[PDB]
Amino acid sequence: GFCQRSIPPICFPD
Amino acid sequence: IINGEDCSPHSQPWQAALVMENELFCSGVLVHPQWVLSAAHCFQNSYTIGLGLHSLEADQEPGSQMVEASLSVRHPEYNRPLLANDLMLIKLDESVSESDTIRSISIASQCPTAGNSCLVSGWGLLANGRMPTVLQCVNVSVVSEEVCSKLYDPLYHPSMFCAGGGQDQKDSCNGDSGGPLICNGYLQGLVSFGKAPCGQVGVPGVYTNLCKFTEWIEKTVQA
Ligand SMILES: [Li+]
Repeated sequence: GFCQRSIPPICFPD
Repeated sequence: IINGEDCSPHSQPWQAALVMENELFCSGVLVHPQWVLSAAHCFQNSYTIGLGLHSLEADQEPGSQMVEASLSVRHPEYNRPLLANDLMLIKLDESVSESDTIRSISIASQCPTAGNSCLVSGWGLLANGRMPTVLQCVNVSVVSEEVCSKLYDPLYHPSMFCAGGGQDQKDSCNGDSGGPLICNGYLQGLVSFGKAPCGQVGVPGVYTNLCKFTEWIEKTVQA
């Protein structure tokens, strides 16, 4: 559920 | 930027737009005439960087520049551990003559403290799910390391700090990465990551803790 806030973002299972 | 408003034009003259094929993917921050800080997760083989901008769509405003950058370097410990040490330095292909609308900002010489009053700016997602054309600004406050470490369990690292999380639902969001968090008038952080969705009550955003990296940054600049 954590996302690095680029666009598009880089998101992870947490 | 969630629940902000249009920035006053050119009030954040260190703001850099990182674009590819004229589409923004991140921001950065001008810290010296030839050097832009951004998040390491924004790394690319080359960059077009917009300086002195207010609108992304508008005709070239007086003083604005689109500059190329062909070199950048991530912090050697980026993503070790995961999400940590999220910074890189981009070297512009040409130094910018600082002007009324393009100016570097100095990095804070103190680490973040709970209660610190800050401003974050960028062209990332709005509260309504759209992208703005005009640079957005919003106020957020630093929270304690203990709050950050609890909320971002299990991945909190001292290279990070948290700001926002208020009932006001003011936050950074997608497209804001690499942009500035200015606390007490100095560059304190870069937008890094947060929980999805952005702007949740009780959930601050996470920023790169630049006070921990001033030595690395200047060593790199001087090398
Ligand atoms: Li770029």
